[PDB]
Amino acid sequence: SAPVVGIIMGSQSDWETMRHADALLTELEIPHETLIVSAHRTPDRLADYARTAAERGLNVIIAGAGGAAGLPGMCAAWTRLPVLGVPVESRALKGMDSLLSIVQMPGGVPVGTLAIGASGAKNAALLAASILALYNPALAARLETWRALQTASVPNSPI
Amino acid sequence: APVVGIIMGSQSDWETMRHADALLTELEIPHETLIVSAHRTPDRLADYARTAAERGLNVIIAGAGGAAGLPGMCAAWTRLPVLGVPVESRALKGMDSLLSIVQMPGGVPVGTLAIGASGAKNAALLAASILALYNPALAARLETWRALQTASVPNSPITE
Amino acid sequence: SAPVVGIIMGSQSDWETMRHADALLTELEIPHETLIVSAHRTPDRLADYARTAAERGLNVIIAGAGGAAGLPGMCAAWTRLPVLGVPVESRALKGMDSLLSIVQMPGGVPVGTLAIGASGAKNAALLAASILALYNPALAARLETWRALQTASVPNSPI
Amino acid sequence: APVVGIIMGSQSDWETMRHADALLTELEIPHETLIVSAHRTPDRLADYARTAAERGLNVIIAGAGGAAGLPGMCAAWTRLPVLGVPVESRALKGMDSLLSIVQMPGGVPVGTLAIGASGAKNAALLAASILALYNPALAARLETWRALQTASVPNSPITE
Amino acid sequence: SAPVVGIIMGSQSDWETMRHADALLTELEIPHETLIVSAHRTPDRLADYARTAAERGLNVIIAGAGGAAGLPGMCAAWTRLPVLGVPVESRALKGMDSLLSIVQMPGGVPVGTLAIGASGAKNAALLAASILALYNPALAARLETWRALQTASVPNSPI
Amino acid sequence: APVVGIIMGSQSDWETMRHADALLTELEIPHETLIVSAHRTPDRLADYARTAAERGLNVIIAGAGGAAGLPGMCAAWTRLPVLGVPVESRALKGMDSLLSIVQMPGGVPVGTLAIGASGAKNAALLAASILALYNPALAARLETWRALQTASVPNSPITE
Amino acid sequence: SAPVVGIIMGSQSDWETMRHADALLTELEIPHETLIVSAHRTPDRLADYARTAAERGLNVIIAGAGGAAGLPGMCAAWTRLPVLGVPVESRALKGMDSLLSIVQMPGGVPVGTLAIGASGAKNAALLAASILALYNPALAARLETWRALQTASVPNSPI
Amino acid sequence: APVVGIIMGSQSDWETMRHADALLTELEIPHETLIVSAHRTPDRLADYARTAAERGLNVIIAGAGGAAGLPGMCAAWTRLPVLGVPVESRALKGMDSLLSIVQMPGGVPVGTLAIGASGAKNAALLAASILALYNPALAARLETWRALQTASVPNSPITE
Repeated sequence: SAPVVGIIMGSQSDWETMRHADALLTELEIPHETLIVSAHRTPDRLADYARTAAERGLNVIIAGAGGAAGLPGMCAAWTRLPVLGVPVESRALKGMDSLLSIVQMPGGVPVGTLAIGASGAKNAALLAASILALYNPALAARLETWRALQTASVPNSPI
Repeated sequence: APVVGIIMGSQSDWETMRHADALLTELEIPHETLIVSAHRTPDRLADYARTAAERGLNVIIAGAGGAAGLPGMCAAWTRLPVLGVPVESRALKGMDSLLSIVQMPGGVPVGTLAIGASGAKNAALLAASILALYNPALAARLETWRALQTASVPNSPITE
Repeated sequence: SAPVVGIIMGSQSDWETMRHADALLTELEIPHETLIVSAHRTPDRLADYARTAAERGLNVIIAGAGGAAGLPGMCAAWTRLPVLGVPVESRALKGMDSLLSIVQMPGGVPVGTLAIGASGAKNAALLAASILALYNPALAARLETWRALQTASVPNSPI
Repeated sequence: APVVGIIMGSQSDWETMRHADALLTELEIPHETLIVSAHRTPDRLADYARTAAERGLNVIIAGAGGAAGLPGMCAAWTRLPVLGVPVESRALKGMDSLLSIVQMPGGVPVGTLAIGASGAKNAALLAASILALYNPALAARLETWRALQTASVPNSPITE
Repeated sequence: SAPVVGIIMGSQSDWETMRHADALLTELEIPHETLIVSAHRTPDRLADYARTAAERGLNVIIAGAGGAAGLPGMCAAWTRLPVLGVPVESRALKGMDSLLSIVQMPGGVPVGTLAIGASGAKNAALLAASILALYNPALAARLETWRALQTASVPNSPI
Repeated sequence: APVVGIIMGSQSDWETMRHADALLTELEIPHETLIVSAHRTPDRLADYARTAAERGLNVIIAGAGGAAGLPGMCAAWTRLPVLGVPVESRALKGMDSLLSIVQMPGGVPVGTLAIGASGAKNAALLAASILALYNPALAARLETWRALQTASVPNSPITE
Repeated sequence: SAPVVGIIMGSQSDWETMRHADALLTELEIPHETLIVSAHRTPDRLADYARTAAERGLNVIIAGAGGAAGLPGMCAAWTRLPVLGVPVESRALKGMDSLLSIVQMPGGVPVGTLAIGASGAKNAALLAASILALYNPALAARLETWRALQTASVPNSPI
Repeated sequence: APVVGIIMGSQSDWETMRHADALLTELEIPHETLIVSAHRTPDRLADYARTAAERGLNVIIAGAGGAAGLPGMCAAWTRLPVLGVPVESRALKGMDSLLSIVQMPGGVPVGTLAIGASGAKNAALLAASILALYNPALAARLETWRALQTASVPNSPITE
């Protein structure tokens, strides 16, 4: 019932991308919360969210943002929990700025980065699932089924 | 018994991956370090990745330069979380390494870290934070490590 | 009758691009098979496909994929046959990620890479044709005709 | 009392940021130079940026390499103008630094300068031009400095 | 009444982007002028504009241009006033050329550069506002209110 | 009699192309190595490419740096498969070389390999795999070479 | 009457871009020819065109192509005349491949390169005009008028 | 009397621009070489570019690194053809130089050459080919130079 994964994003504009992470966690029945937390516009909200995440029972945080995406990095700065970052595609630079702003974290504060866009949001949720599966047998079985179905469902020839 | 597996495409990757090895040892996390080439020893990778979970591994840290493809293929065969470290390449300075690792299609994740030594160290720290979720002793050591890092940052530069 | 060229792609989404390779081989009457084989979602299917390709009579493999396109490289890892790679255009990075993930193969396992997109798929088929033409006189003549017609058909002035 | 604050993520950034320090001193602009890590000392940054205005600072010059994120987060907490200096990185030569600093979302500005030493010097000059708007003495010194720069450019290269 | 901020752009095509800077200054009630001044097509107009800016009472200049955007740099070359540059998104290179042509100013002549596009235009105006606020108490209070409202208005969850 | 032609724009390309030469010799594949400049000796290239097939060549390996354009123009004149090797350039590290070679328009193919030495070696290996399709003896030597490469990969890095 | 400028392009697809060079030369009343000459598909046609250009009275050649654009460089390889290159925007890489393939000519064989796209085609024609103006007084006056009108026509404020 | 003007932003550009100077002298083309900074000496540039035609110059070769903007602004003030040479920059290896020079808006052309020494040499050769259009003696010298370049290309690399 209590969320074990927190999905946060810099703004409503990131939802089109982050909704894919939400859908995947729901699919695997992983309790989670989905919120908007801006490192740049609501820094104190982020500070509070990140430093109290562990105490609240969260195990993994999935953070998405575009452009000079400082959200994932700053979230990781305040929590000891694993932080996964999703580079949201930006209008001009197609997420290259988002990607470098998230993945190039200096040594000492990590952010596990996924692909730019929807695929990355989906994979952040799957990566979070694989993490939780390490100590949740039931979920591990559901993840195995998910991966197995993915593999078995790939067509043999194009239509 | 190892709970983290550090794999790389060749000896040339060790200069970078040794930083992940050192950090895990520092946090007292048992691990194994191997060379597994996705392109030169594809069957070795298949076997390694396929059996990782049953062998007791919880996290795999894979390093690759250029288009080596090691992290992605490891993730294709294991249900375990796979972290990728882009090893700096001669011509493209790791940009090819980075894109070839992070741009995984939806369905097969690879948590990617920064290009080079920083990425290797952070891959180990990320692995540590994952393991700490269910290992109180490690969680305490990680907390101490993170707190020390914060307390050790100087307040002013040596402007001499 | 038996296929001598195998066209494989990571997913149905790659078909819009790889269909150009299919059309060209058919045009030159080169027997081939067209399949979906995902290195990431169906690794064992790829292992089987690539290691048995030569035994099955295939002479050249054309592999297309986008993003962190590991398909061409892994196919080349399991077969001694020439592997040609087609970088499929990706949404965000326009195939630059596809290109680097295919062309930057470390020494020891080659992948002959073509241009990003439809042009690359067409050229992979033409390159495969030029390879087969080295030991198939009839096909060599048809390829000569194809190249000759291409050259002769270029307009002298724009419309 | 300092009117400009120069902050950077680590001692490694000093090689670049010292150029901003030198220029401010040259123009007789009182300032402070500190190391504040957005990722390693987030609360130190929060406090620094939040209290900058009340402490008398008018402009903040922040340097960062890679994805350090220092300039952006400083700007998030202060109403003061924040100038960012992309510090050259090993692999991507400051391109990651540049994009991570300049591409701020609408609503939270960071005036960004060139990658490296030139950017640090220009950040100080930009800060100087801002302060000169309400400091006649400084305005005169800046005018003299700009005029001297122009008058000092050689007319021909030493072609020997 | 007299303008204290000058917004200049290379051409009418830049207006779609620079209008965001105009709107923000008006919102904060900052007197300003908005003009088209091309460094490449009207060099003498730029020379006159920039060298006389200070005398006319301007305190900050916001310059926007795309491609080989020389406007911001040349404006800064002629004035002692702070010059802020806005990289306008270009058709082919998505503003990467605009960005490098503005931000990479050699030491000695600065241009405070903002993000590519509309966000950059808005932020140039906000940065100009933060500069003027240093010596204008009333404006400083309005800027505080603007920043406070921005922070308070961020939703807590996506729709 | 040569069955593979290795051509390059200048002596400066040899440092890279020599790797293709060495690999072909290792696999006992007769070949010729020449300097042919698309831009400085356009007619030499026209003649070389036009007559390659009648001279007995089966595959051409062309190396070029920057915008040299050698691989593409060779392919324009020959019906033979042409493989391109991007030679690393000083400023753009071979990125200009790579794009100028791989982005051929539909209708005129150039099978492109990696930037630098790895690409040169792989161009030779690719040429070898093409020739092996109709040369049993070579096919056996290639099989042995590939198998040896796989068997020679170390299982663990020298972590000393 | 006889053409003094030759505009050549790799294919009909380049016309949308190169037509801007054609329009400008016509505007300035500069006799010219506009043809399709493909370095890759019609190499011999290019060889003949370029080596005989000077003999035919051409003074400047404007060559446009996209992707691995070898047309400008190869044209310059066969003629002593000044060759100006126009990078045509490519689908995937937005002309970055076109640009590098044209501008990065090794020392010894130059190609004066213009901007990617329509602007580049227009400027190639203007650059050709400025070259011809050096020894054609009447044209020099028309070019002066063209440049003067361009400068005088720039609006002072956006609409 | 000079017919070509070679201008650059600073002494640091000379290492690159000297190649244009040498080539013009080789072809016996009278020219002048000056340092003119678009950003540091804007009025010097205005005067230089504005009066170039009346002073007898037929072509201007301008070199710039980063965002110096010299070629574009020179072209803004002169009706003469302006050729631009991107000088290699420290961090971005001339990519910033290249884009800042070649991406001129329609209406104000700058014929751009390759990044670095090759571009400087080619700018001089391009200027030479322009002048040769109305100078028979020079046309003959250029023809001889181009023919010699072609005849001097070696047929095979020194494979020792």
